Parts: sequence; structure tokens; C-alpha cells
Amino acid sequence: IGIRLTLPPPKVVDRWNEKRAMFGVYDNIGILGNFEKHPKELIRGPIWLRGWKGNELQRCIRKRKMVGSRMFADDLHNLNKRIRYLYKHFNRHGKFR
Amino acid sequence: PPLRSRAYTPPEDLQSRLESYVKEVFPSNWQDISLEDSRLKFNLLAHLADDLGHVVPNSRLHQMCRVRDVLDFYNVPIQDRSKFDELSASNLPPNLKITWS
Amino acid sequence: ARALDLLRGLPRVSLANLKPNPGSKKPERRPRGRRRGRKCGRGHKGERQRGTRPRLGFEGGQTPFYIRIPKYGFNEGHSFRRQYKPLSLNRLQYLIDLGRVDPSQPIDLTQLVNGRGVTIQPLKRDYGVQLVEEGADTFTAKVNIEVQLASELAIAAIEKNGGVVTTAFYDPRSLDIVCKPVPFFLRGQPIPKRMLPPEELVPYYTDAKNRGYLADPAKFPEARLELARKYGYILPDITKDELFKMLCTRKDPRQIFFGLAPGWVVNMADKKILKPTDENLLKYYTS
Amino acid sequence: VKKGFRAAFRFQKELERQRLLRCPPPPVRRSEKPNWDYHAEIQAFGHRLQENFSLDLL
Amino acid sequence: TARGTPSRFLASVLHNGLGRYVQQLQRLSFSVSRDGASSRGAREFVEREVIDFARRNPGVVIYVNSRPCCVPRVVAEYLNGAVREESIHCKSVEEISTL
Amino acid sequence: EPVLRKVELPVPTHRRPVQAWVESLRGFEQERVGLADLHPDVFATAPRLDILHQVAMWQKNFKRISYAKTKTRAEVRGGGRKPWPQKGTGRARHGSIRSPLWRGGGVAHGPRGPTSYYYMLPMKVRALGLKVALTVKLAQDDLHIMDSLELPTGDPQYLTELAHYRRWGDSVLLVDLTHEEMPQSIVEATSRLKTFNLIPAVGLNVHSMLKHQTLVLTLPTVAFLEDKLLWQDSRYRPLYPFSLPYSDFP
Ligand SMILES: [Mg+2]
Ligand SMILES: [Mg+2]
Ligand SMILES: [Mg+2]
Ligand SMILES: [Mg+2]
Ligand SMILES: [Mg+2]
Repeated sequence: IGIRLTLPPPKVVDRWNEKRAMFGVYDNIGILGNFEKHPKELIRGPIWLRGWKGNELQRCIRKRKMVGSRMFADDLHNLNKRIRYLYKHFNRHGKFR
Repeated sequence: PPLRSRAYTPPEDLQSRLESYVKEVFPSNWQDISLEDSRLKFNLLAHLADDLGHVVPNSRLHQMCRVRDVLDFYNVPIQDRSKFDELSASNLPPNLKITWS
Repeated sequence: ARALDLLRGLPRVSLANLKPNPGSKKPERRPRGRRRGRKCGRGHKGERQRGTRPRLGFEGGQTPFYIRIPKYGFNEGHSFRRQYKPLSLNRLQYLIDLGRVDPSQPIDLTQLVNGRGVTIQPLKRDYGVQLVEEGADTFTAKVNIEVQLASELAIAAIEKNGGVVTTAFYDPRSLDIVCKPVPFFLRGQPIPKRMLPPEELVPYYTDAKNRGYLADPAKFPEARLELARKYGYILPDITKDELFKMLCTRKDPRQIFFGLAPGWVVNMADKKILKPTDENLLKYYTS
Repeated sequence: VKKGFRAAFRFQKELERQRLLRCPPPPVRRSEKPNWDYHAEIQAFGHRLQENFSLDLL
Repeated sequence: TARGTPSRFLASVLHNGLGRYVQQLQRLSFSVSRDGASSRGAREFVEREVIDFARRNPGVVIYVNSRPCCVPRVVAEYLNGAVREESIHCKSVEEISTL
Repeated sequence: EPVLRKVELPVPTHRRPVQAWVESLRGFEQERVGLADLHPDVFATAPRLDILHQVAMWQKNFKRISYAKTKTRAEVRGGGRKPWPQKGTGRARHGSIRSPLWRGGGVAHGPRGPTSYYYMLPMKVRALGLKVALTVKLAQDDLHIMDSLELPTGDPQYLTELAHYRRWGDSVLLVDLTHEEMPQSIVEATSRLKTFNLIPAVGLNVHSMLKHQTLVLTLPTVAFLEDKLLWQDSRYRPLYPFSLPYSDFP
């Protein structure tokens, strides 16, 4: 048996808190603001991902370049190993040549 | 504060009442007067809605080119009965029972 | 309209109603089930399936196709063979008519680009524009065009209508400045001075047959009359034109913009132009 | 705890179904369960048999 | 499967067609939510199909109520005591009429 | 005293403008204060709901970083040695106690690192979406116009009652011109309420419009919107970012 018996507590979502009521506001700051700013300049998050996209290999390479010299030793060694593996995989393994 | 009802009953003498208001603002063949001017369109529609308790919706103010169209719009009624009371008003057969509240 | 009337009697539009346009969001494929995944499409056992088949272009040991065919310099030097974006007379007429370029003002590269008539890429070894003979017929415009090359037919097409065409040169560093000036005026560097052609090109820009900007401005009439005599029209006397003062105007070598002298600094914030006064700086720039 | 609600509610409904086979409720008048109005029922009883019963006598 | 399933013999309620045919269904309860998205076909059926069905079958008492609040359903009761429920949630008006 | 308003930018010669009432918040029954004209290509575009979908989905996803990481088979602690030799015993071959197979191992294919989902639609598509949203919220008797968002007193009860009086809806999105010029009364009132949201015109977006039922623009706002959205059709292809100076672009 892998199914619960009593009902879960009700997850109450407040669809009108501040974060949801104001979602998206200023996502047209460029078109409606004389192009002073750009939408990407509102993306809050990692230093090395604000307004950029890519597969895991490119993401790891970018992380190494921009914060590789600030990383803890073991995390950085893991990152280098990961880049090595992904290089081998994306460049030698796969259905399509 | 006392909310107004959407129900509208187009008066029988409407075609006369309307003309009085036209005389207040604007000749024969008045049905074809153009309303490209906006000052007079506003005056007319404001008077009509202050009288009949019915403002045209914003979605139907560019469909009113000529006063003929104002008359046409005011010749269609609006029902303030939700499905609640339109279901239980069609002389239901005796063997169908609806419950609402 | 019609559809806008339909929307009135439908429910309110909200994030509960949206939809993708049919045919756009193709469905996904995952290896689950008796069809998608039992071998998930990878085939029988073999290095195909494991994802270990040789590199793209390995023909199984037989000498590959791209190695048994000898080398030849189809591309040797390609990074240094200069390139020029054509500007057909058809396109020049089209731009003139719709008011994009202004024939009552000297047409340099800057005014071809500011009207989005051609797209110059300095960084890909484009040096400038070349007029091409296409559309010599039907070209009727009085333009003072400064380009970087010209077939003799284009020279004709521009002369026959009382126009002056002159072939200038722009080095890769100044071409970027002339093509997209406002960026340069933002960098803050003082306006550099145009370099002279390379060794291989001076015989081109010092020949009257090509309306070169360094050939002597006294052999030009002979060239113009020769061209007219070959192409069967009468060289109009431009000296009497209502606006010949404009068709005369030219940029001297070592100048990028028309009314700006190398060494000035453009201040766009305050609407000013700053000029030096130290004798050494003037000496360097004026040369 | 697996996160979710649909399987929990589905299992509760199935348990209720099983609990209404063992220990079925004591049967009660159809005139007490929901969805009942006597007038419509008696008139339908009439019309069902193809007979024009007088309503008061019936 | 047959072995794994009950069985019965061919039969009728009260020798139905012998004297006079009688319609076995006698009550039909519709629960239709006034708001739920799954109650859309049901709302269409009630709005433009239930009156005609009531007229065509005057031996069936049709009740309709609006208090499941999320899921519709139709419960058919018969002369011989049998009840039979059917889901009409997320179905079209054609499907509901056929059912 | 009417408060008219004509369309400034040129209208194509084959299309008449659309129109709307100009209401006031200064009183409960102050609708039809004036009549305003609205440019057809910004308030009467083709419906085009699918573009509304494109824009709302981009507006949801372009700013998402998924912070989900799962330790691969080489990032989990330990796991170096071969647990038992290959041939001798009778157990399954294994070359680590941290394969995905084993309990406590690593995910073979799991969420790797913080993932960005950013992408940008052509600017024209997003402006077109804005126009589509405005026209849909007009065609369905939901868009309004106000001379100003002024109010008699900042008490929120007044604003919510007024919204009740006119069938506005559950939620209202009020739009004013500049963040500094919204009047004191409206900002004070709309701080407490929950489904009433006050934004300056520079923040108008598709998702925040499709969320709220009613959209209430000031008149200066509609002027601003017509200017900034008509600028997209009939502009050259860029020569460099519009943040850099141009001859005609403020
Ligand atoms: Mg996949
Ligand atoms: Mg060999
Ligand atoms: Mg290890
Ligand atoms: Mg191993
Ligand atoms: Mg683990």
C-alpha cells in the first residue's frame, strides 16, 4: 500500500497578495519607457544567468568564467569535473552525428 | 448606493421622445443626421441616458453613426433575469422541477 | 468590426481562456509505452544504440571523402579579400523617390545608411559601397554620390543626368565611424583622420577614369567628355546648375565627416564641439 | 508523504463505497431522500400507466 | 470476463409488452453546477434540451438542482427499484442527450 | 461642461476612430462626464487572442530561474571503491555504492544547477499584444476612461462601493501617467485595498490586464499609450539600441 488514508490539510493560496497582484508590472519598461531600461535588467537571480540561456555545458562554462574564482574549493572541483564529463558526452555520445 | 437594475423597457412613444431631444441640440429626414461631430453626440446620448436610465456601452459608441442607429439601439430591450428566473418562467411541464436559491 | 462584435457576447477574456495557435505547439515525445519506448528508437545492439558511433565524417577507415580530395586555394586569404556591398541604381532611385535619401544634399555613406539603404558590416571586411550598372535605364536623378567603387556604366548613369560621382576610400577603422557615427561620438575619442589607401589601391584612386578622390581635379573634364562620347549623350554643363555649389562639395582626404576636422571632439550632451589648440596636436591631426 | 490530493480523495470515495456495501444503511422511505415532490410524483404515476386518474381520488 | 462476472437470464419487469408497454424509468435527477467548468455540457443540456425531453417522456419525473458545486451527475431511478448513476462531467451536449 | 478629446496621431483614411465615455471618480453617478476618441489601431485592432497567449506566456517565463539542483552520481559523498569483486560472489555487478540504481545514490537525469528560461520576443509582437489586450478590454465593455483618478476622500470604502455601483467587477487596475503625479487620495486609498491596483502607465502589461477584470485608464494615459504604441508601426529597423540618441526619438 502506498496511498494515504486521511485527507491532506488544505493548501490555501491567496491569489491576491502583493506578489501575484503585481506580477509582470514593468515587463514593458522598454517599450513604454523610451528604452532607458531593458526587460532583462529586471531579472533578479544569479550573477551569471541574468538574461542568458543555454544548455548545461554552456551554463557551467559561464559559471566558471564569472564566479569560478569565487567558488569554494570542492564546488569548483565538482564544476570542473562536470564540464569535463559534459564535454565528452555532448561531443562523442549520442544518436545523431 | 441603491444599485440600479439593468432591466429596460423601450417606451412606446420613444420615437417621439427622442425627437424632442434632437430638437434641443440640432430639418426633415432627421433619421439620417450624421453624428461625426462629437459635442452633439455627447449631448444627445447624455440626455437620452439621463432620461431613460440607460447609457450606451463603450463597445457600441462607434456603431452609432446616424441618429437612426441610436433609435435602433434603443429598440432592443435588456433582461435583468439571470438563468435563475428565466428557467422557471417558461411554463415548465408538470413533470420537471427546478430548484434555485 | 465583425469579430469585435463577436467578443461582446462571449465570456470575459482571462488567463483561464487563452490557448496556443493550433499547429504551433507540437506535442512532445517520450519513450514510454509499447510504441515510443521498448528500445526507445535506438535500434538493436551495436554502437549505434550505445551512443558510440564514430565522428561525423568517418567512413569506416576508408579514407574519408573530405580527405581524398586535394587542397586548393578556393578560400586562401578570404579574411583579407576586401568586400563591397552593391548599391544598384534601382535601389538608389527607389530610396530617392520615397524620401529616404536626399538628392539635394551630398550622398555619402552616412546618408545611405541613415536612410537604411544599405547595411554595412565593418567587422566582416566590408570597405564600402559599389555602384552597379543594374537599372541604368529609368535612372533619372541629380545626385552627388560618394561611393567606394563604380563601374563605368554607373559613372555614365550618374553623369548623363548632370550628376557628380566620386570614388573615395575608407580604411576599416574609419568606415565604422562613418557608417555608425553616433556610437563613435559616444565613445569620447577625438575624430581620427582617414588613412590613405593601401599600396595596391592607389593606382585606382589616382586615376580620372574612376573619379578618384586623389586624382588631379583637372583631368576630370577629359574623362567626362570621353565617357559621354562613348555612351552617346551630351555632357550637361553642371557649372550653371541652380545648386552646383552642392554638387561641387567634396571631402578632402584625411576627413571623415563633411564639416568636421580631425581632432575635434563632439559633445552630444551639451551640443558642443571642442577643438584643440596645442601646436603639436594640430600638427598631428592636420597631416 | 507523497504530495498530492487527487489520489487521496479518490481513495476516500472508494472507501465510502466499500463502507456502503458492508453495513448498508437501514432502508428508508423514498419520500424522505432528496429530490422528492409528491405532486409531480403522483401525476407521473397517473400518466405512466396511460390512465386519467382523478387527482383527488388518487 | 464471463466466468469472472455475474450473469442473469433474459427477462422483463412485469411482462412489460404483454398487456401494455410501461416505461420503466420513473425519476431522473440532474446535478449541475452553476459555475464549474465540468458542468458546461450539463448547463447546455438543461438550457436547451431538458424541456423537450420532459415533454417527450411524461412518465419520468425530472428533478434538477444546482448544489454539487463542482461535479455533475445523473441518477436514474426505475420502477423495479434499481438505481443507476452516470457521470456527465466534462461531456458534450450531444453525449449527454444520447446518454 | 464636456471634456472632449480628439485623436492626435494620423488615422488611416479608411478607418474611423473608436470612442468611449469619460467618467469621473468624484461622485458615484458621474459617468458620462465627457466623450473621448481613441485611435483605431490601438483600440480596435484585430482580436488575435493567440498573440495575447504568446505575450502572457513570455511574460510568465522570461524572468524564471529554477533553483533546483540534484546531486549527480559523482557529486554525492563517498562512492569511490568497488563494493565487491566482479566474479567471485553471487551478487549483481556494481562499481559503486552511489549509482542511480542504489539507494542513497544520485539522480541519473535530474534538475541540474540553476536554470534560466529567458527569451525575448520581437518587440513589435509585444506592442501588438498590448494593443490586442486594450481592444479586447474595450470590446467587452470593461475598459473605462477617467479625466483623473481624483477622489473626495481616501477612505477605501468609498472606492470599493463606487466600483460596486457600476458593475466594474471584482478587481480594478487603475493606470495613471507618472509615478510621482498620482493624487494623494487614490494612492492612500489603494494602499489598503487588495483587488484594486494602481500602476503608472510605464508598467502596463498583458498579464496584469488579463488578470484584473476592469481596466481604468486616465486620459493622459491613453494619450501616452497611443503615442508609445503607434510608434512601433512606421519605425525603421534599428541601427543601434534606441537608448542611444536619435534625431527624432526623445
Ligand atoms: Mg526530450
Ligand atoms: Mg586501412
Ligand atoms: Mg567520486
Ligand atoms: Mg567502474
Ligand atoms: Mg541523495
